[PDB]
Amino acid sequence: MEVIELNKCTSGQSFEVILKPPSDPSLEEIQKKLEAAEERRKYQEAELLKHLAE
Amino acid sequence: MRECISIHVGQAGVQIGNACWELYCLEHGIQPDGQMPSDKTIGGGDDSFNTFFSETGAGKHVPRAVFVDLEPTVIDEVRTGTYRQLFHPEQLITGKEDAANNYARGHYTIGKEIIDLVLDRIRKLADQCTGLQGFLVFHSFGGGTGSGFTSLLMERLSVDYGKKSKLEFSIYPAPQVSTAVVEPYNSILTTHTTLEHSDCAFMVDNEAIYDICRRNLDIERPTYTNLNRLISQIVSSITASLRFDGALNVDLTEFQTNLVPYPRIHFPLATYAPVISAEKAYHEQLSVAEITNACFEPANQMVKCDPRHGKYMACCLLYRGDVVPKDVNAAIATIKTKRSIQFVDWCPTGFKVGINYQPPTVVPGGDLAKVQRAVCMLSNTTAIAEAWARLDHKFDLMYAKRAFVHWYVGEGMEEGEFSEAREDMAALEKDYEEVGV
Amino acid sequence: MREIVHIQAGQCGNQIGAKFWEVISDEHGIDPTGSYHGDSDLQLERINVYYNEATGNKYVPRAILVDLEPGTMDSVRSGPFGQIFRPDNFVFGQSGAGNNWAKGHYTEGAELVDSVLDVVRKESESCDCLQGFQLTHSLGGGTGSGMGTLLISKIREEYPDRIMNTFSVMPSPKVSDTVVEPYNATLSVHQLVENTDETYCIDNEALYDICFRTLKLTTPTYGDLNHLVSATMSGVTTCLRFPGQLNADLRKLAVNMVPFPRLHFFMPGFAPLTSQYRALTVPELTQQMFDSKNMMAACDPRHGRYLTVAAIFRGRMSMKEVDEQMLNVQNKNSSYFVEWIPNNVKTAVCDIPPRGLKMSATFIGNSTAIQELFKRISEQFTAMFRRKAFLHWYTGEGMDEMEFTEAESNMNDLVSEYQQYQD
Amino acid sequence: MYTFVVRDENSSVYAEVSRLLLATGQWKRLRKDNPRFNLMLGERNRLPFGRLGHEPGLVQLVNYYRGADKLCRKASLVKLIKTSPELSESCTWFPESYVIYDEREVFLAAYNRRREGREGNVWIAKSSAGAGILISSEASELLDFIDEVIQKYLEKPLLLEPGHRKFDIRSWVLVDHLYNIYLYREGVLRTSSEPYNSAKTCHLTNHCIQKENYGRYEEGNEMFFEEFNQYLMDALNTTLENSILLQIKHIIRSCLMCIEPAISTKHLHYQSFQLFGFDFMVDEELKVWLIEVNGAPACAQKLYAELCQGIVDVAISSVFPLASIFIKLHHH
Ligand SMILES: Nc1nc2c(ncn2[C@@H]2O[C@H](COP(=O)(O)OP(=O)(O)OP(=O)(O)O)[C@@H](O)[C@H]2O)c(=O)[nH]1
Ligand SMILES: Nc1ncnc2c1ncn2[C@@H]1O[C@H](COP(=O)(O)OP(=O)(O)CP(=O)(O)O)[C@@H](O)[C@H]1O
Ligand SMILES: Nc1nc2c(ncn2[C@@H]2O[C@H](COP(=O)(O)OP(=O)(O)O)[C@@H](O)[C@H]2O)c(=O)[nH]1
Ligand SMILES: [Ca+2]
Ligand SMILES: [Ca+2]
Ligand SMILES: [Ca+2]
Ligand SMILES: [Mg+2]
Ligand SMILES: [Mg+2]
Ligand SMILES: [Mg+2]
Repeated sequence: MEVIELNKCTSGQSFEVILKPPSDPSLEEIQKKLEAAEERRKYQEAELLKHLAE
Repeated sequence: MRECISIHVGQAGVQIGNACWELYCLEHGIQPDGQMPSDKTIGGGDDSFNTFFSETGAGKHVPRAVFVDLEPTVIDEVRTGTYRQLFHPEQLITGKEDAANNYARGHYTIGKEIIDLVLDRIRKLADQCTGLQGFLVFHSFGGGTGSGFTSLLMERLSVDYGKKSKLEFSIYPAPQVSTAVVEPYNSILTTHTTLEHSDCAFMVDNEAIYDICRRNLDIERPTYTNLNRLISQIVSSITASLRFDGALNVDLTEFQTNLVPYPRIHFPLATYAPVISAEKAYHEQLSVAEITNACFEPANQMVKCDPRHGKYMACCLLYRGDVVPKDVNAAIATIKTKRSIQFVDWCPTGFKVGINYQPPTVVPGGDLAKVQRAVCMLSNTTAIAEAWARLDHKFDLMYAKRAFVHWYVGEGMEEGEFSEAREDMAALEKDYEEVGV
Repeated sequence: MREIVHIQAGQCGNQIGAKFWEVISDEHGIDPTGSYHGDSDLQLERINVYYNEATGNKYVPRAILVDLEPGTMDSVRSGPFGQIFRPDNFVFGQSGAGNNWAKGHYTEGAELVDSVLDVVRKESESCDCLQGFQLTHSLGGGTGSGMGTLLISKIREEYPDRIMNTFSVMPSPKVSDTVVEPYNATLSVHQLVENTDETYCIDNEALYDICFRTLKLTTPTYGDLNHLVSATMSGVTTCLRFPGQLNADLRKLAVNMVPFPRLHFFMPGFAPLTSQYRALTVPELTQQMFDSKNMMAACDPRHGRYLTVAAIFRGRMSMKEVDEQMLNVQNKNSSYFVEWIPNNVKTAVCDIPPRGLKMSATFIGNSTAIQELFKRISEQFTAMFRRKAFLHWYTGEGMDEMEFTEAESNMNDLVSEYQQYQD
Repeated sequence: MYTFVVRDENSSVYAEVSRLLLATGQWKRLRKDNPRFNLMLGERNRLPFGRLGHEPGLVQLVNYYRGADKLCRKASLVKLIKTSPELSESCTWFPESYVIYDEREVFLAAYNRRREGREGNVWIAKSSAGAGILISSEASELLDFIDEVIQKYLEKPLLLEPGHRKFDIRSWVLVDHLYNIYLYREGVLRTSSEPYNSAKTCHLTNHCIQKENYGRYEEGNEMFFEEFNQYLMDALNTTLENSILLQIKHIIRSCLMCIEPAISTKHLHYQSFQLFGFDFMVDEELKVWLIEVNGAPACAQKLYAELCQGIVDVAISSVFPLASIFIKLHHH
């Protein structure tokens, strides 16, 4: 039961009480994935309009 | 003094952000028109409250906040609300049509068309900062914007602000208030792509807030307003150290240092006490021992789970009110002999304690009664994995039949992202089981 | 400003569509001249979903009236709310379709479809953010069925990213005009499988049974049948017309209700159905709302399983008691809800009740029992088609027998797709 | 109309409990994977406690206590008794036990002081992966068996006459959702039909080992409390209550009150109950010893009807009321 690092100020205080000692993707790669999904949307719409044209 | 920028995404993020900034103004004595009579340095200053509020020459205290939603009706509540005078129009970003509870729609389809606009408005706030700490991101798991656009924003924030910390306040989906059947999908899709980009995330299960509002506030059918008033109290307890003088959790880095030893296990469990109904004309003020003991009752946790069947990696106690260290230690020694509090072998069994003497502020006319002292415990338990296990099970049930999957593929998402996201969650559950047993 | 463009086609579509606008104009406080005379801001908060605003604070329905005969649309213009419709939005021909799908879809209808699309374009151009379209029509005739599905296909081509929603009246030998209605319905259903996101299946067999058995009407009329459709159409659109959180627009409804793109045909239900001043309790609303006798599709829900369910309660009631009863119906009949879609029953509450009711309940169910409706149509189709009976009406318009054979195969596929998810 | 699910098809006890619930006409059984249940008769291994108590409008109850394995495992029980100050390791009613994979040096420590002081140095080894048990007086033989939990073998057991034969007492204990401890008034003595020879089958009193002289004295090597109490009066001039049953109730309360803070579902989003099987040994001095605790026990054939009904009375219907055979061990 040890209390360490007691810091006091006017608006309060803080401390630590111990009970027992122990025993990214780049901007390019993000734009590639976003443009890939947009192209897959464009392809699905082209297939629809081709189907509707038939 | 180092600044913090708050970002609120989707309906849940915006409405919760609205409730927090109202509470912040009441706590710092900031009037709705932006004026703050206690602030004597007019037009500037590097006080602790300046980490969240900038200052104009006219004396207005402007929140360092950005509101993003793909639908304008929720952010228009801010434009015409009580605190409309705080924000200037550059801080509020709306779209035409929302993401329709579809992660893929919010991340790929609509996110691509608005991500530059959001980042540019965030850049304007960062240019006002002499030393930006990082970002606090408020969002839901289940909404299409809150899940889809957030995970894109978190990726881009890691690109444009690589050295900055990022904290999350996430709303975990609960069917008693949820608005979509596919929310398990969106929750897992957004956890997968945000995991490597969030340093510390606080999950708030709507189920837990709902039952706390029914049980403790005697609200028969709690509304979002009831839920957001309570959530803003917890959020304020967590961010109070950034906005007031102190020594514990004084910058965003300290949250990771004090609560996240293993980076992937960055989901501290929050427990709050006491929650007293304002309709009670006179309630017995709970002692330090009583509110500290309540921190180990599942009924007061932001996520229902059993920390007894799990291990602790860290534990912070944030007291607000009439609290002295003597009463805290007396309460902890008593709790140790009555509670099952198993720490992991490679961490010290202890408690980092912070006390702010100002008692909690409640919204006048709200449902929460003013109390003389309150506490929020932040503990990293492996028991919070129970919430992942629930979420993953509901995912497995629908995905086995590919139910609703066509809505995501129709937005340009590949079916492989589902299984990829699910395998990540399976790895995450395995990490909790290794640490917890 | 999430606008919807309404289209009504054919005799049934325009008569049911007119009663729909008559009902929701009253609910929103709009008088027959387009002037608002209500007493609540809830009435105008989402008024732009279905109404445009003109000079003089006039509200003009965003409705387009289509038919190949002038007759029924002259009755609409002479009806109660006839003068509220935009006169340019009356698009009609003179030849009619003779209850012939081929005339509506291929010959007579193609001559008129372009001028309808011109009116659709003008409405959509003045939309802040068009959600999509709702169509009212029958599948048993020629204009609403043949030309309605042609309209839908051409609207999808020009607005491929907008939601298409239909109220589709299914024919029945109990309330039949001609014997070719199974032919017309089978041809239309395949169009709907491909080119709509949501279709409310309104079965004239169910509407007749409800009027006869429940409402105690020995000789039901189309007006009596359309009274049920008005109340149902008002109920299922409540979430679109009033502030709310659940299924507030057409796309979110589709995401909540449609787990598989082809299985998007809904069973609507309404409560109460009284033959009248007695106040109905919340348990009574919930039990009737799920009762087969309140279903508009003439399918037994106990013969199938619910994929998704949407329930809307209207009136001033206890939301706590609403949740208790909804949770009671599911927990007491959980075998009828599929287990591989968790929490697939969503509930909404709206304070404003319909006219003449203290409270009501509207049911929207995506049940696999709806295959019984398509089986019924498929049998009547096959009974004639195996002898090529009455096919000359269609081959005389340029159609080949192969197109009928393909429509037959497509609808049996639809039945099979429902059966595999029932297991 | 209450709903329940069955996830353990091999449970003889809860197969009867499920049968009784259906007979009441007020309980409906669902598919095993339906989550809209009031009651779960769950599986023995990997019960998903983390998915319980999250169904709105459903009071959910389960027939197992999460964490009770600490009491119902060989090595877990030994570690629990040693490390718990409530049991204090030096409790008189548990034989000196050691766990071996560790406590190898500690086991041989007290082993040397026994054979030197001419004391009885016979030990027994066992583990939770058995039907494989070895009994010997040489520690080298026992340790060679593990390399392919060692406790003191009670060399002076109480022997029933006529027969000069060993036995063990099984007590069924029901802990409800309020952590009331209910002791079933009926127990069984699983007796050995062979004379005890302290110089094979006469040492293990299991019902499967005796059946594999079986059934000579009593039916099925099972003596019930009425006959055993009568024998104690005629042979030892005492009663089952005084000589044995007071110690049994003491041991049951001690073990269950010790783990109560760890498994209690008092303020939990779901409630638990569990039927337990305590196994006791009686020595020639009428001292009761705890052997092990079974978390998934079977019942005696003559007692299935009474006990399974008692489970429905106090454990299930207490939470879900419809339209005493137990002794309540009171405690704090
Ligand atoms: N606690 C709380 N939860 C909310 C609130 N608003 C929405 N939610 C929850 O958030 C989830 C839905 O996500 P939303 O934030 O509403 O959706 P969104 O982020 O706006 O994205 P869209 O799909 O484009 O509308 C549901 O599970 C709701 O229960 C709120 O104000 N408070
Ligand atoms: N220390 C000891 N002294 C004397 N006998 C002992 C003993 N430890 C175990 N036994 C004998 O072993 C038997 C119990 O074995 P144990 O309970 O470990 O096996 P098991 O768990 O497979 C049977 P159960 O079905 O009751 O769980 C008893 O009949 C008892 O006679
Ligand atoms: N419910 C209802 N059904 C109708 C109405 N008018 C026609 N029908 C049905 O619609 C089918 C005939 O289609 P109809 O609309 O008259 O043909 P169209 O004008 O060429 O589209 C038959 O199944 C009729 O039972 C009506 O007012 N209400
Ligand atoms: Ca200042
Ligand atoms: Ca980073
Ligand atoms: Ca012509
Ligand atoms: Mg939204
Ligand atoms: Mg007609
Ligand atoms: Mg055993």
